[PDB]
Amino acid sequence: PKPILYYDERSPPVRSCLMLIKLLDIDVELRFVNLFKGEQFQKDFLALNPQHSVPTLVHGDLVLTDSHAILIHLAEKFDEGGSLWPQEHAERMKVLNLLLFECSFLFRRDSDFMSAIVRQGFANVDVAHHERKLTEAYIIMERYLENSDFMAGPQLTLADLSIVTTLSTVNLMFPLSQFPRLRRWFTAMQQLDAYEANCSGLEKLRQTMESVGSFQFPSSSAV
Amino acid sequence: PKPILYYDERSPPVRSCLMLIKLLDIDVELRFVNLFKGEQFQKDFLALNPQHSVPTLVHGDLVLTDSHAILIHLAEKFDEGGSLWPQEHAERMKVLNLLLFECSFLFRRDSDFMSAIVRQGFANVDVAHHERKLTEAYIIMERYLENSDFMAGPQLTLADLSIVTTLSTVNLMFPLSQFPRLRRWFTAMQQLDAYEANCSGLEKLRQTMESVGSFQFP
Ligand SMILES: COc1cccc(/C(C)=N/C(C)(C)N[C@H](SC[C@H](NC(=O)CC[C@H](N)C(=O)O)C(=O)NCC(=O)O)c2cc(Br)ccc2O)c1
Ligand SMILES: COc1cccc(/C(C)=N/C(C)(C)N[C@H](SC[C@H](NC(=O)CC[C@H](N)C(=O)O)C(=O)NCC(=O)O)c2cc(Br)ccc2O)c1
Repeated sequence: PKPILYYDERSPPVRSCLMLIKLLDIDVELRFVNLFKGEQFQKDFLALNPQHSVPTLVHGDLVLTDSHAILIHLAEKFDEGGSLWPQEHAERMKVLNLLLFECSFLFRRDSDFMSAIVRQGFANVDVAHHERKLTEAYIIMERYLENSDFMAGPQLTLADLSIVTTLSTVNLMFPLSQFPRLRRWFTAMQQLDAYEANCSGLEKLRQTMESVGSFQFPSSSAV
Repeated sequence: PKPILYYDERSPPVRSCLMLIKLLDIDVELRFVNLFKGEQFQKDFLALNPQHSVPTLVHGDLVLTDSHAILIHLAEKFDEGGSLWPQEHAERMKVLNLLLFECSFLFRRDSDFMSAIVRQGFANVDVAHHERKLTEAYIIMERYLENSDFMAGPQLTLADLSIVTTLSTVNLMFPLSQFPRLRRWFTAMQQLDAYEANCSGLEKLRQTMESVGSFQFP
């Protein structure tokens, strides 16, 4: 059975999976769940994923409800012995470590900021607070890129796919001027053919956020 | 060489690693990082882990900065052929999925609640809001337990070790009376010899929290 991805491309974790699907030319059925319309709370989708989150992958009997598991699963099944999810144990653990950084730190903080915008309105959000928290993530990624060419090593891995989508979303608001490593890496990610899978959903998220939060992102920020 | 675990046993993710270490009899060198005194911001430790978080594992040249990676790494190196980290791909993905639920949902929401107690003060916390967020996590785990005795299937896996420590920390504040599968599971987890590794740090956190928060857990 061919994988089924429940998705809203405005979601950075969704876009990470879309990038991997494009990069590996995986044939996957797409099923749209409109998060703006609360379609993730439809009875059928909650029964499938009680966390009411996208991406959700159904591949045969396997139901994955987190992008980082989806990325790893798809790499193991369609990039057998590949380098995106490296064979050597220490290299693989480094990728896993940064995938969890995306869960625990980067996405958590960007999610906190974006949800404040919609619940409070942009003009009411404590931007300085979220700028500090998210600049802290910039600093950490800059430190990783100071010791490594890509996020998890010399070479493109799942960690870059996971991180770049959320990065590009943070960078809608907060400029990367003071982070030369992260600018260089981001530019390199944007040269990848697979980055087209991030472009469209990022722009749709921008259009949605500027309507719901009623504001305009600083256009100069985005790389 | 021997793995080194930087730790503060008040941390639920730390206790998950401590439980695995006891379950697998892993010889590790423990190094205490006092989070209450901000030692995670010490220059040498930030250099090691820019996320300034525990648990952090140093095993040779490998530096792991997240409990879920540490659990997987330790299982792979010290429990090859075990049931905690299943070799079969579908079973392994199901464990991984629940480890990420712990990062993405359970711990995130408990962290939000716990940080609000020490920031605003317990008397100033929107208890109802966090009770709603954390009860939702209870509901989800109750559903995960519908078909199985453990979170990821019929046998104990890394998902149970990761989740039980945060759950016991949530359970300081919200009982499991309404969730029969979850209460059954939590009680079964407490019968494990390895659960002793969770006892000390949970109580140390309770004492620290009841002191800074100026309240009592029921
Ligand atoms: C208050 O609600 C809200 C409004 C606007 C934006 C957000 C928000 C958190 N936005 C961000 C930018 C982070 N994008 C989210 S991504 C979609 C959510 N997916 C996950 O949380 C999966 C995480 C998991 N660890 C993984 O890696 O897969 C999601 O599905 N939310 C649905 C839900 O929780 O009910 C986002 C975008 C949109 Br257009 C709408 C909602 C979002 O949360 C939050
Ligand atoms: C800030 O003061 C304070 C006092 C008491 C309790 C908290 C608090 C928010 N506590 C909770 C219960 C959430 N426990 C944290 S756990 C330790 C932290 N580790 C991680 O966040 C790792 C998550 C990662 N995904 C993983 O799985 O490994 C931590 O290291 N924080 C340090 C930091 O961010 O600088 C906690 C406990 C204590 Br005793 C103190 C601080 C905490 O955040 C907060």
